[PDB]
Amino acid sequence: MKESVRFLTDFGEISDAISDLLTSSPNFNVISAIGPQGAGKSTLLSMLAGNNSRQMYREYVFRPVQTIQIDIYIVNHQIFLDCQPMYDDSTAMSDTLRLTAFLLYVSHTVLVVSETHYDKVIIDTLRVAEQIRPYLAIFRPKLAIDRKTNLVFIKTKASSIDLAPTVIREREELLRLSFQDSRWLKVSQEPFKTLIVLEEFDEQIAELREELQKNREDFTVETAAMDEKKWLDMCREVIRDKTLHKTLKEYQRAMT
Amino acid sequence: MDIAKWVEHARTCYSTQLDTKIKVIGVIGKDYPDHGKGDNINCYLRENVFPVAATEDETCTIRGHFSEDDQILFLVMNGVDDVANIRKCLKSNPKSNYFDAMAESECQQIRMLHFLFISCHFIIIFEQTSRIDLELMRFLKKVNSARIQLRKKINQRLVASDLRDVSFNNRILSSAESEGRMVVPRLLIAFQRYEKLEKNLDNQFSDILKLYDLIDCGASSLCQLNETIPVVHLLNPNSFVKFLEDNFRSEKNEISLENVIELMNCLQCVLDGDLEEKHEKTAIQTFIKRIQNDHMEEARRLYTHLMRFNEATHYIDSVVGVNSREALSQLQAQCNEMWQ
Repeated sequence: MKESVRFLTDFGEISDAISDLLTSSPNFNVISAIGPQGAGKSTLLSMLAGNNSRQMYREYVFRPVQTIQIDIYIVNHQIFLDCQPMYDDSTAMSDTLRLTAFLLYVSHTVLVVSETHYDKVIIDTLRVAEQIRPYLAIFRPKLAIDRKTNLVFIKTKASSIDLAPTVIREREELLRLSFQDSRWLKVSQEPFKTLIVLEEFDEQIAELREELQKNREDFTVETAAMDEKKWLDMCREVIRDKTLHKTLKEYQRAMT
Repeated sequence: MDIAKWVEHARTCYSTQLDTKIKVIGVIGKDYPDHGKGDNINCYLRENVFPVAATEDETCTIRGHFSEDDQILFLVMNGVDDVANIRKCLKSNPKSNYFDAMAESECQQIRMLHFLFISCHFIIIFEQTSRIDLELMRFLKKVNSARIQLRKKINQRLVASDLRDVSFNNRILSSAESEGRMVVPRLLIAFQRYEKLEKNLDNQFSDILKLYDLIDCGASSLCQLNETIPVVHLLNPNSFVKFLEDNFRSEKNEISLENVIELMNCLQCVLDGDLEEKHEKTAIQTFIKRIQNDHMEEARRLYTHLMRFNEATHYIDSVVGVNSREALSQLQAQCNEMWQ
């Protein structure tokens, strides 16, 4: 692909144009990115896709220019999902939650990009969205049930004090406490690898891109049972699952 | 100092100046590295009164300090966003869950904000994110909802404490406006980094305040804004001290310091939840409890004995996140009863 293309069509259905974009290989890695509007999430995810710092703005793969939307892009067998920013009242929160829950289920790791880490509102969204779950029992190959999605928090456009090692560990602790009891979300327990701070530099994204492939857990019970092309059929069965739909209705009901 | 402890000994620390007219000013902000909530206020007093970060024993408390040279009782709230509170919630009990652990701190934030918005002449919000925090505005709409629900019981407590006929300032308030409060506070906002800029956030600040029914709702309002005098200020890392005195000097002091001491003692019931009904869950807690009750009903439907109990367990193992150990073991008992 030359650039990013829309992963969804109207009403949150998956576009039929991306299915021919996938391969019959089980050696794929899916990495999503979520966060508020002005965090630069699309510009940052573009350089784990392969963009250089000197490239022009028109050459960025994720150029952010229909209520919900997700942008898909694939280099090699690396699948990058760029979600629309988080931000009305019930529907603004219900939509954000609907896209976050979907991306925690179909991603190996999700990048949480913000300028507010540690931000309790972000953790609140992440911890309730994880309870929005489908029941894909009849899916074959059978899928992993105890599998945890990795989360990497990234603090963009941060000052020099946000780069203080004492400040990173202080907030990293709060992030490991925020998911110590999580069942399907995980966060690393290595210092300086759960909250990454950037002052807004290519030798960090190259190291981070090498690191996003280690703590990925397979979606299936058996190794290499799902190719990327069948990974999308899991996505289609997630948005249609009725157990997930009922849970989202009871979220919106509790918010009103 | 904690206001619960400030009251006990305030009548003796200022035994002389009990008749001095003062103001009560609330402060809302968050702690940041090398900058605490009250760093702008303690700089206004030229004395660092509040710390750069709340300690564990200062979490979820309204920190009171009375400057007798300016005749102002400043009230800074240590809320749920402090590092010491998020730490103290998520390790106070390892046998709990994230949602219930922060629910209790989220309730006390609601009571403390309820405490401030019924007893403060002004309330200043400090923001650094460059955007108005919309979850503070959901807190303030839950606070105004809880205030509406308990304003009747709090008003009779101001009647018992002899404070209902004690004037807070010039303004006369209807019984609907005054019920449960002593004041409708004037709300101010200070951003931390051009005249049309601050004017653009005033209209912004106003409209979001109306979207949550916090202003221009009559007796149902939680606060109000000034008519002519600026409500929004922009700081730089002093134009700020003049922005407060314009607001403070627009209101001659009226309430005695003594009746403020007894006001903070009277409204302790709000901080202790003495007037609320038992077992009130947060919106998130009710969402968790209702879908977990649904998961239990669907798992029982899956049972309707060996094969029937392996699909009810594997379904709850797939969908239930919190209290997963208790949910699975409590269903082993519901299928044991169905085996009869």
